[PDB]
Amino acid sequence: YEYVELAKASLTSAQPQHFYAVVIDATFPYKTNQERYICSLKIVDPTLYLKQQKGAGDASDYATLVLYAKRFEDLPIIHRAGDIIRVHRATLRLYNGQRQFNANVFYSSSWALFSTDKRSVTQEINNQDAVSDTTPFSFSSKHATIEKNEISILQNLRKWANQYFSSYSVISSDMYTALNKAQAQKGDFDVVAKILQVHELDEYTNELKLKDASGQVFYTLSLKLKFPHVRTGEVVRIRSATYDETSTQKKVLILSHYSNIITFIQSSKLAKELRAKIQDDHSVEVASLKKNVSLNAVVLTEVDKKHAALPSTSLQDLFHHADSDKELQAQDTFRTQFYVTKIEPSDVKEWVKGYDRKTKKSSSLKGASGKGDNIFQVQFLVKDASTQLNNNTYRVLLYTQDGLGANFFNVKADNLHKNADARKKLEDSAELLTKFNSYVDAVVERRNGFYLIKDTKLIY
Amino acid sequence: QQQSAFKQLYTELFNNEGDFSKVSSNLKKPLKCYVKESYPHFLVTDGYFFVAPYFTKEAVNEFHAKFPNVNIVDLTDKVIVINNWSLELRRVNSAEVFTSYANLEARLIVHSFKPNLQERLNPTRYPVNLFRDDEFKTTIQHFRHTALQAAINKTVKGDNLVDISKVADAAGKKGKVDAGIVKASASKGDEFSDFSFKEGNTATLKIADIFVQEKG
DNA sequence: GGGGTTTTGGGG
DNA sequence: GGGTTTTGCGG
DNA sequence: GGGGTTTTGGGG
Ligand SMILES: [Cl-]
Ligand code: NA
Ligand code: NA
Ligand code: NA
Ligand code: NA
Repeated sequence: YEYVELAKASLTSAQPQHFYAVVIDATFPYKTNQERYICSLKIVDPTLYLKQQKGAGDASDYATLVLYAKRFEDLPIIHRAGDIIRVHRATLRLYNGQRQFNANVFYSSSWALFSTDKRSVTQEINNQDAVSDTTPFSFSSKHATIEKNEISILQNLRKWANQYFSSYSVISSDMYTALNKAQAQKGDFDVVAKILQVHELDEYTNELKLKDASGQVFYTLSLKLKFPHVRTGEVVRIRSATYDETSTQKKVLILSHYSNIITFIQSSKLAKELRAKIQDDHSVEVASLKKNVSLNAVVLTEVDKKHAALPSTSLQDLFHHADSDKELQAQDTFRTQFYVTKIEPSDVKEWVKGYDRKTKKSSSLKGASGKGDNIFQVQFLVKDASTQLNNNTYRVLLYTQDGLGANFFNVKADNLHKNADARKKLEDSAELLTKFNSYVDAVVERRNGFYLIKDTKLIY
Repeated sequence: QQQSAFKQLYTELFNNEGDFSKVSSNLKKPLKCYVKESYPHFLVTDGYFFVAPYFTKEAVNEFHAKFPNVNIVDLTDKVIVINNWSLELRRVNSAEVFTSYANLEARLIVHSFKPNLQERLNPTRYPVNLFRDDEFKTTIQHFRHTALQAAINKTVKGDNLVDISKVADAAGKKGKVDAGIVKASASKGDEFSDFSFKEGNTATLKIADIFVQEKG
């Protein structure tokens, strides 16, 4: 096998050619008819990656790759831009002025993907390790072979990819539309924004809260199975999106079966600048707290910074598998998300009780301070996406006698029968928590079969 | 102002506890819609979303009569006009019916629909499942949440708070997490079903029986 | 044998 | 090829 | 022609 550079590939031979290249864009593998699937991507290399700079504006130049197949599983799923793909037996031709490489995988063509970063997206999601730097994390056909002479190619192109992504935007301004101008587009368009929030809408759907450099916020649904790599705080490029005119309560983007959500390799200059430039926005949330019925979800809390790198656990596992699953048994501290259906005790004034540390008993303060230290003894009845359909509600406690969850309400424990200020603040919070579309993101600690909230605080 | 007639109709129905009478009257006018599919699933659009109409045994017998030279299962890419229709909420298994969500579905009962054969309709956006729309899924979640909150506040009583001694001072204490599980309602099975709206009931026809009725 | 492809009958 | 399937909540 | 396969020389 001989590998040719993108710009040097023959346009006349019309013979099968092979090459290595960096993927900067790609559609998701999609079906076109009762037998064909396609995946169109944009590729670059040391000989083709930027337009004639002078009046080009530093726009990116690229070649296009079109893979054909009879089965979905025979096409590459590009989750991250910047990775490398090796193709075998591709025919080159000019399509509307650009170098178009066509490869029929259902016949004799094949592809192989190599992680430019230490790990592939899937490997990062599973906290795995790479077999080797010359091992493809995915490929077409039952076999993929790498020769000794390829190592230098792959290793060099990798070095080039990082230099390329760290020096240029790669995804230039001409390759996407600003969110505050999305409504002006006739058809579909591309986006480049930071994921401000990943809200689990249902058993199979994530609702991404996006915000781009224009300051505009948008929401879009992202199937869990299709895009399992979405993460809050990360920057992604969305291939093919449309403005939803039928949504008046919130700005929504519509995606198609061919639409794709792509992240950037660690060295991405664009992603790096956007992660810092674009900052969290709570304007939508703050505005919803004034509505009787908000169609926009509101995460009322924030977990301690130290628990940020902690994966979440659903109520289904927390309450139905925490005593049977080998793994869940080993953990005592968990993070989870849910919405409050009811709060006990009903009387907010009873949320704070007097606690005697010698008898391990608490009591009402409707009869003066002769009971002991003031503590919160609140019992939340919650539910979530994983348990959304069952006839259950789960108990989550906020017992602050030992310090856990003492600052949840941003209101130090006090006699609510006398301190009107504290009572009102807690009464208002009680309304926000039980209101539709209000959710809680918190860290809990398993103690004697119960979960107590800790390192979690309201931000409204 | 809502542009999707189907979305506004279905949303208002859900926001009005399935009470079709309480839904706006200025919306109960004829519905001209493009047919996206006719078999195995009959789906129509309003220029934004697609939904599945449910024909009564009377509806099809009428159609067949007024239009003998026409087959319903072949109305694909054709536009129809529903003059007499209604909306009703029905409990379903969303795992089987894809035109539903959270085991609930708003049905478009078609009593009388005329086929405006060969009428080219203005080019619009690609039709999407209304029951997959963000706002509509949210509207339905609001519905269930309201029913759940009412049922729970009625079922759960007495402030049965976990005794504080069970959590504090429990170094030698061990417990099972299923102790925190509380029944949300007096429901029978394992699925919440304590709703208040009255499930509509109108004998309808499967799109398969009509297929055999036109080409057995 | 059968695809895709063009070899349009025949390699290993 | 900057596109539209059912597997109809990867396609 | 050449794969994977078995058809092990020949179809469409
Ligand atoms: Cl325990
Ligand atoms: Na042959
Ligand atoms: Na041949
Ligand atoms: Na052969
Ligand atoms: Na053979």
